[PDB]
Amino acid sequence: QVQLQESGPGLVKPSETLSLTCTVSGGSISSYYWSWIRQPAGKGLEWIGRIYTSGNTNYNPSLKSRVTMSLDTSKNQVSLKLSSVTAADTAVYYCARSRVATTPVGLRDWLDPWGQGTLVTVSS
Amino acid sequence: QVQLQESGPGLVKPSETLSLTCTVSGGSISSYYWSWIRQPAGKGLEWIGRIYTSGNTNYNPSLKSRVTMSLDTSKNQVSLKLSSVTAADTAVYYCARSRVATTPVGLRDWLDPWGQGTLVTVSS
Amino acid sequence: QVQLQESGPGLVKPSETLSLTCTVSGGSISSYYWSWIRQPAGKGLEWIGRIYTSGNTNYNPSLKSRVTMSLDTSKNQVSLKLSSVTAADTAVYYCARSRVATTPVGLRDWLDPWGQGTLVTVSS
Amino acid sequence: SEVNAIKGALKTTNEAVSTLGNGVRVLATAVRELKEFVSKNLTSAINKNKCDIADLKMAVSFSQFNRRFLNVVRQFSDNAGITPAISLDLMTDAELARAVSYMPTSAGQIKLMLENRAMVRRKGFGILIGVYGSSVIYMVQLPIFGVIDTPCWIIKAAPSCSEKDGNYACLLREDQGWYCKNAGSTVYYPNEKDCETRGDHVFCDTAAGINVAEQSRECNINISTTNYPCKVSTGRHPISMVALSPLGALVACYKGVSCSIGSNRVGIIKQLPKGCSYITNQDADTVTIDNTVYQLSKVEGEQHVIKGRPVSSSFDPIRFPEDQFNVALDQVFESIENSQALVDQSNKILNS
Amino acid sequence: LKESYLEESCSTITEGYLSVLRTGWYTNVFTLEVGDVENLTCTDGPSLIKTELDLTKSALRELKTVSADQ
Amino acid sequence: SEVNAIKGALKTTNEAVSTLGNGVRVLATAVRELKEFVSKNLTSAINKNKCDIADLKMAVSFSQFNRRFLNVVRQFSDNAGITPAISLDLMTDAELARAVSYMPTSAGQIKLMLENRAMVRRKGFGILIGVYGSSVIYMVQLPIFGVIDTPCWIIKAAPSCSEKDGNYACLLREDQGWYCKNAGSTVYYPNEKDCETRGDHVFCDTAAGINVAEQSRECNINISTTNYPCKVSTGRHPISMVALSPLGALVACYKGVSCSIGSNRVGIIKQLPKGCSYITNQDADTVTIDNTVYQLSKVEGEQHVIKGRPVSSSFDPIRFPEDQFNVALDQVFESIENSQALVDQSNKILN
Amino acid sequence: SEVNAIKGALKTTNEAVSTLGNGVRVLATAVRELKEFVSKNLTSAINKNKCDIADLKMAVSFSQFNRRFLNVVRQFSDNAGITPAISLDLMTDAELARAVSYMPTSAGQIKLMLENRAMVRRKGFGILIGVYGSSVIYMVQLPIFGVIDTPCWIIKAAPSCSEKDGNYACLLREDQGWYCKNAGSTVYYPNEKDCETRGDHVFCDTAAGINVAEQSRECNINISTTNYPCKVSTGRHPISMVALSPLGALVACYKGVSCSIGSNRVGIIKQLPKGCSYITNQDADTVTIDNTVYQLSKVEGEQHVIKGRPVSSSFDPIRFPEDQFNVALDQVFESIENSQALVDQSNKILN
Amino acid sequence: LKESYLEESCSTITEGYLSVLRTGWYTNVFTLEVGDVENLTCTDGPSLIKTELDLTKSALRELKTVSADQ
Amino acid sequence: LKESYLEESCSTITEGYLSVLRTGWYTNVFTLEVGDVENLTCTDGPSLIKTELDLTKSALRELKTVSADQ
Amino acid sequence: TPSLSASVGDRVTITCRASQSISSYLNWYQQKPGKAPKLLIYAASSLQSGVPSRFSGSGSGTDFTLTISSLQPEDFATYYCQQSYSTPLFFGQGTKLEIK
Amino acid sequence: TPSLSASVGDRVTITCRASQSISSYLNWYQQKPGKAPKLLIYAASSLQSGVPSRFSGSGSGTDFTLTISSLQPEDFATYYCQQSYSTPLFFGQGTKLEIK
Amino acid sequence: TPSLSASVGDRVTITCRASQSISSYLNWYQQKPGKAPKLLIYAASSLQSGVPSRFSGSGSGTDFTLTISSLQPEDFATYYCQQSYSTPLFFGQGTKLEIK
Ligand SMILES: *[C@@H]1O[C@H](CO)[C@@H](O)[C@H](O)[C@H]1NC(C)=O
Ligand SMILES: *[C@@H]1O[C@H](CO)[C@@H](O)[C@H](O)[C@H]1NC(C)=O
Ligand SMILES: *[C@@H]1O[C@H](CO)[C@@H](O)[C@H](O)[C@H]1NC(C)=O
Ligand SMILES: *[C@@H]1O[C@H](CO)[C@@H](O)[C@H](O)[C@H]1NC(C)=O
Ligand SMILES: *[C@@H]1O[C@H](CO)[C@@H](O)[C@H](O)[C@H]1NC(C)=O
Ligand SMILES: *[C@@H]1O[C@H](CO)[C@@H](O)[C@H](O)[C@H]1NC(C)=O
Ligand SMILES: *[C@@H]1O[C@H](CO)[C@@H](O)[C@H](O)[C@H]1NC(C)=O
Ligand SMILES: *[C@@H]1O[C@H](CO)[C@@H](O)[C@H](O)[C@H]1NC(C)=O
Repeated sequence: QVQLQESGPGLVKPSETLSLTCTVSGGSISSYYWSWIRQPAGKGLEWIGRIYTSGNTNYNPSLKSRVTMSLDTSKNQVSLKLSSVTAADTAVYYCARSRVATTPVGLRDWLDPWGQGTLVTVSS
Repeated sequence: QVQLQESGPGLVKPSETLSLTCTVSGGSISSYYWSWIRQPAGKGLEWIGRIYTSGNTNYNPSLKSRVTMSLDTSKNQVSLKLSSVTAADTAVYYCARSRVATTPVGLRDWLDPWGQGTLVTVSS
Repeated sequence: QVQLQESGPGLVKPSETLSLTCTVSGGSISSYYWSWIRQPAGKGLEWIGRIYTSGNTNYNPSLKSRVTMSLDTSKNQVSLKLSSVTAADTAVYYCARSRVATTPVGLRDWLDPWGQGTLVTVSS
Repeated sequence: SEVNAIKGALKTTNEAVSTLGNGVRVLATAVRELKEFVSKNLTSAINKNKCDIADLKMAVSFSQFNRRFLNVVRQFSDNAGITPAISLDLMTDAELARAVSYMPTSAGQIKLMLENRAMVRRKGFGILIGVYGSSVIYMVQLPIFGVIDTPCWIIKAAPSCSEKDGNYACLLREDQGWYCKNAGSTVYYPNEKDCETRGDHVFCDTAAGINVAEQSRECNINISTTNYPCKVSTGRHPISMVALSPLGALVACYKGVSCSIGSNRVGIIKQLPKGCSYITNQDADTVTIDNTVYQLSKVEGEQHVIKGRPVSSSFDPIRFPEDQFNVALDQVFESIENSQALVDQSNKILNS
Repeated sequence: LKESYLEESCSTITEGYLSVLRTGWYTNVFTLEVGDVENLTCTDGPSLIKTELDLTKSALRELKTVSADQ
Repeated sequence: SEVNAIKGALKTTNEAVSTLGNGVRVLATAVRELKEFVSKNLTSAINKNKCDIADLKMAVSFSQFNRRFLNVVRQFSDNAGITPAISLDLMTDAELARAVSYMPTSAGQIKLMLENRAMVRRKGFGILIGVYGSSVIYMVQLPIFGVIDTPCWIIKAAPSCSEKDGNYACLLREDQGWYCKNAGSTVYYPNEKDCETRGDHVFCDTAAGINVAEQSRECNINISTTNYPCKVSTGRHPISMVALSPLGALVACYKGVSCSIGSNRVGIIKQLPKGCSYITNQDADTVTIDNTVYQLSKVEGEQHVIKGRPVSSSFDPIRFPEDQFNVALDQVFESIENSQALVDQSNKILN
Repeated sequence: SEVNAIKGALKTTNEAVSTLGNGVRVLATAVRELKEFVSKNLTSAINKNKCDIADLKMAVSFSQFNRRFLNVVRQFSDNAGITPAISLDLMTDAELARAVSYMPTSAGQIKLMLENRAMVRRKGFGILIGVYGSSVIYMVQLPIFGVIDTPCWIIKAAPSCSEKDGNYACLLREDQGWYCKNAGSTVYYPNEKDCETRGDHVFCDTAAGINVAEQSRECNINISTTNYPCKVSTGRHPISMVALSPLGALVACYKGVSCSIGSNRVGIIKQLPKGCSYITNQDADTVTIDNTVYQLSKVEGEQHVIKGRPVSSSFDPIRFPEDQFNVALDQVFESIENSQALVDQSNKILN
Repeated sequence: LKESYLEESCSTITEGYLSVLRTGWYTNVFTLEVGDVENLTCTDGPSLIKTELDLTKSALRELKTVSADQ
Repeated sequence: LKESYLEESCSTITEGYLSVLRTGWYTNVFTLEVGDVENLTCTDGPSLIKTELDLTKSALRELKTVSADQ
Repeated sequence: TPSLSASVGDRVTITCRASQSISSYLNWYQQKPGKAPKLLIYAASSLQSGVPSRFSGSGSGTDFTLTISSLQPEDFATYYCQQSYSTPLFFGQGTKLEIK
Repeated sequence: TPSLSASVGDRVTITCRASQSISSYLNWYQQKPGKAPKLLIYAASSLQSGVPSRFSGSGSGTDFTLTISSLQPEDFATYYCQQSYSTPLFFGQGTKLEIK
Repeated sequence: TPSLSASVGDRVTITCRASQSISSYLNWYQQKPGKAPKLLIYAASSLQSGVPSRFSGSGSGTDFTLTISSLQPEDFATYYCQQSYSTPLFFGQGTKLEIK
């Protein structure tokens, strides 16, 4: 079974280049697709983007100009970079697997499993 | 061993599109070549044409503008179609295998085995 | 192990073409490289040329315009031909293997083993 | 009073009993030796044979069960991380059919793809991505055929030389190749091998295609239309050649060459006039220019039927004759029981 | 198929074909794993199955060097 | 007074011992037959089984030990004396690395080759030379990359049509393909597949290259420069197509055709105007011309995870009940010894 | 009399006989157990081992006997119904030789084909047709080489730049490729890999051939000839390159490039002037342009000799020392009859 | 081989070769069949040769889908 | 990579690539041989290892006919 | 977020509605405070392995429904519906279950 | 068709002649009334498997001969010679064997 | 050729010098009268298999040295040094060893 963990700075100053890493164990990052989801305090979930085996990406149109995702097969990690962070970017960040498989209705995709998440705070 | 069998309408009106079928069992129609020979009542044998594995054909120059041959591997059948039949086209029709193999003198081809044949009558 | 032997006319008239043959046993002539060395009476060794498995050749610049080498895989032989021989061409002729392998300092090549040699005399 | 005889008869009986005891002791030693042989050496040998058989069976079963993984590893090793096509071990037929069903096209395109799975496989390929533990990760790349069932035509040409007072004027069409009509334009493929024919269906390569105007069709009616600049190459020196056509051939015969229609076995059928001439596949079988003979169709040769050698079982079980042992053992047991009964009867009868 | 002779330019045209043109790429990802293999401790030294397993592992290690896995 | 009874008891006793001896001899014959059967008919079968197992092991071990040789022979037989690339059995990775280290080039080139081993193998090949006895002799030909890390750019074009009272004027660039900067000139590759992309490095084919002047780059600034004859072809009739770019697409829409960008789950995103419009691979997913739908990127589908069946051992060693048999044999020996001792006591008492 | 102390002796004797009978009885029970064990358990184990050995033999023999069919199936599965060449398992050498002998050509062509069967294999291919039952049906397509032994020549060119007043004028030939003459015309192959050279014979691909007039040979004598329009491309900007040749190379050197002739080990041998210079493969080893070093010939490297591991038998037959057992059984057989005769005389005494 | 350097055109010609040109196609037809295999009935179920036969039959069934005939 | 739209000519240019150009050929030669194999003389009739050796020799003999030297 | 109050053993029905028809491209998630969301339903009718059977999915097109038959004290969490029809992935506003 | 009358056990030589030399590209057939032709000789000298040995083929070039050494009552039929040298395949007019 | 005279058991040092630095591209040969040269040292420091250990190679660049520790009556021969740095291969003039 595949399990995930998130690591990061935790405290980022304004207008910096926030970087996070999700470390995949129990499988290979080339066998599936991967996603990032962030959830502000007291608010809902916002999907950020997804990355494929080939290295292609699709980003949320509200964060496409500031988000970069990548795969590193040597360490089995998925990287996320959000540039020019402000106070509105404070949230809890999760990494998750994108599962695409055959269902009794056709090709369907979901997010399973998830990472425990990590808090990122932006302040001066 | 390979055995052959022919089936057809038996009675064809003038100027119609006479169709016959030879059904091959015990082998595959792609392993050898196939021939049609017709023999009028009280007359001799007339070679009609031959078909190869690739689907190429060679026809008798007295029937090339009126004879079409084909292979159908799904049912293991060889088809013959003679258009614009007249009373002169009444005969007994045979299907046979064209065997091409090495001989003490070189490459030689014969007709073996033959089909039991079937009578076709053209009348108004 | 690989053994080599040389055979030739022994006596060659002036302005003729010398022809020598080295016969390889215990191995194949395509597995290694081969060379010719001649040593005049009371003098030192002179390298003549080397031939590769691809059939490429490199010749001594003092004998490149008169020396031809070749390989014959059918009889396992290496041929040498020296045209327009004069009295200065009298010597003992040896064939040897060129061994190219890794050494504690890098890629190095030597001459081992050698043939017993054969005397060639040029006189009128 | 012949009591002395019975005083030695019982002594001889006792000596016989001792001799029988020694004999049965020797028999017991022999039985012990045989049992120590069979229980130790033979059992160890058969256990070793069992272990070797299990090892052999595991090796062959490993091969059989991992056949697909081993095959894909072998192909990727052979071609250095790539495969030239989608092999049957890269993707099974059911997986290929499912993938074709999920493609973003229409029902007709999906049906044609399900008919021409072979062209799908040969126009796809697979790439090796990585190795993790005892696993191989690879990606198959399947083609999506969105355009189907539009007219296509192929053009072939030969030099067209005209002689005037020994001065030649040769014209050759440069439009040769494949054409398939599309939306907004026609795709032109200069090389014949750019598009591959299967039945009446033509599968063309996207990389080799060149888009041209629909007005290129008029080159096949009037080669000198002012509506479209048909691409022709002019010459001055004659050229003699035979251009093979899908259902015939074009033969050009000029100047000092001898071209003629022939049919192999018999030979010459007719000499050919000077100029351009079109011959169909049903007319003859060969074309001869000077000493050069060109075939019109494939020369169908021998047909072979080779069957592999048979393989047969070599199982010859060994059966033990238990009955002949059991009868003798029952005999010895009943003899022992009878001896015990007889000695008991002797003891009973000895007393009054 | 119908073929016509074009006498005006010494050419032919063969009509009757039907196009099949590619417009995209559709990709799938596969992961093949070696099934479980157990110990055979009864043997002595070079077990045939262990030799096969070592050969497969060495082949996998060589194959890792030609992957796109930089 | 009972001497007759004593005589009768002795007679029955000796009859009993004779019957016991006959039983002993029958048991001796039975054990003789058992021993002969075990020693001949079972040992022959076990020897035959051993020989067959040895043959099977020899065949399998031959296959395992000569694996590289057999694979090379198989590949050369399949391709008839040629091999399309340098496979892992023609040359191991250590041999490939040593050969790369021995090439007459510089440290940067050598390092890049050890990084791009796969392209080295796929651009090399091997040829078969001959067969001597039980040996195969072949040559492996490696590529030497002496030029590295220079600018390279790729050019793609689409028809550019302008309308004047319904009369069209279309222009198309013919400089399409790969370019790489070299010493003394620039190398031009007219076909896209002439150079293969790996990461940011492009590996180009020497045979397909065309050396062209360095001044060819001014076609990317002003096609109408008099400093270079840029290769353009003029036209008169409109052409509608979509030219796929590395990070987007060029779509031309003219005359009576309808083009528009969209997605695969929902229809129209936007209708495109007439002419050329450049759409990046992030703006949309598909391009539709009339009824033809062109994809912008690879359509990533399912992902499969298949594991082979397990392999299990079937070793079931056999064992004998040694303790019971040993106890029985010891009891036999002690009983016969006791009988001998007590019959000796009886014989001594008879005096 | 002394008969008082003989009844007890007789009772002890018959009790000893009874206990010896009990000992023989338990010995017979042990013999029963051993015989049943060796007859059921060991025999069943041997039968199972024999069955498994037969199964393994059948699998291995199936592979060995069907090798050709299995290889054809493997190749067609690998390339999806087609084979890039004519492999040794599609068609054996005797079959190929017979087919070549049956071809409609002349003796010289047939002889050359039997000499270059490798090239005929690499220019042929196989096509999978269908599957019927447990059979595969396919067609091999062999090439027919009807034209042999005519002159062919290959042309290679380099830019020829002449500088006046600082303004360049470069001329390059576009005739490069293979030219082999035929009947009625000469066939021209623009790409160098369109024709494959083996020894002194050059095998050209008919699909890539272009028929041109025999007067194309005049381009190799005087390009400015008016008999033939030799195709040359003119330029204005200088281009520097090295055009490799079958037995040498052409090197071009203009404006600001430093180019020289050198070696691999010792380094530079000579500096080249400006313009074209023709360098022979025997003149030197490498060509340097600025910092770019081009090899003239293949750099012959290491030679490897690898032998596979040995394969050895492990047959260890079994043997049983039956001599001691036979001696013991013979002693038993003699002693039982000796005791039988002794009890016979014992009961014969009583009369 | 004789290579000539043409100074006037900065080119070379290497003549001395001999042609081998293809003029036709020659075809043969082959039919390969598996030799007959008997049933080894001493084992009920997991038979190695039965597994091999099933593997060959399944491979043939897959290969039937890429054949030229439909 | 950086891709620009060349609007004046309805074209694009994608810059940011680094060249790797071949300049020579480096050759090695290999000699692979079969390891020693012994008799197993205990078998009655043909043996599996001898059949494998004969198949190997036949394959080598057929491969000799496609070698570079005749 | 809209809230719902129910007792133990009561039947709870959560409904969320899409802008347009999305067939069966819908998922359900159960998130507990301080934890990460855990998938419950995929394809609008498929129950994720490990989920108790009391949770059910239904609906196609525009109207989808999550139903719990026999409520438990562990069921109290926040539930979101996410559409997999098209990217960007969008999550429902969330329905917080609270105890009565 | 030309006829021939012979008795049981007699020797019969059937002869047919080709327009031009055809080497050994000739076949012999035996057709019985109400049946299909059965190949007897191929390549003008080869006896088809299943044919009694008393039939024999001979000839090369232009003249070919079918010979039966000892006539049996089952031998009574019509015999045709066909050339395989070139297409179209041509069959002999036929020689009908009749009983005396 | 330059000659050297020494006794049994004496240490002999043969030295030859290259025109330019050639690193470790140098070999030593021992040729006996009436025979063919036999390689003794390759790569200037490697002792050929079969050669007695008393022979040693040393040096790199331009100066190379052949040394024999304990002379034997069979050691009397002629020795040449050959450079493998570049073609044409060149052999040393030879130092003929003679007995005292
Ligand atoms: C039987 O086994 C013993 C050890 O238990 C061994 O020493 C002996 O050599 C073996 N005897 C035979 C005849 O194989
Ligand atoms: C072909 O077109 C040209 C140019 O318009 C015209 O002169 C000529 O007559 C046309 N040919 C025919 C056969 O109409
Ligand atoms: C045992 O072997 C003998 C030969 O020694 C053979 O004749 C006999 O049939 C075999 N007996 C059994 C019961 O298998
Ligand atoms: C392009 O170059 C031409 C020729 O020098 C010039 O007339 C034209 O104005 C240039 N175009 C631009 C946009 O500068
Ligand atoms: C021998 O076979 C019997 C058959 O019932 C089985 O129960 C028993 O366990 C076996 N004995 C041994 C020692 O394996
Ligand atoms: C080449 O041909 C031209 C044109 O006929 C002529 O002027 C020129 O002198 C010729 N050159 C040579 C070197 O013959
Ligand atoms: C042979 O094979 C199968 C599988 O072992 C067996 O069940 C079947 O009865 C046999 N079939 C025939 C036709 O003998
Ligand atoms: C193996 O034995 C056979 C006879 O059994 C003999 O002919 C052969 O020479 C032996 N093997 C070898 C490699 O010589």
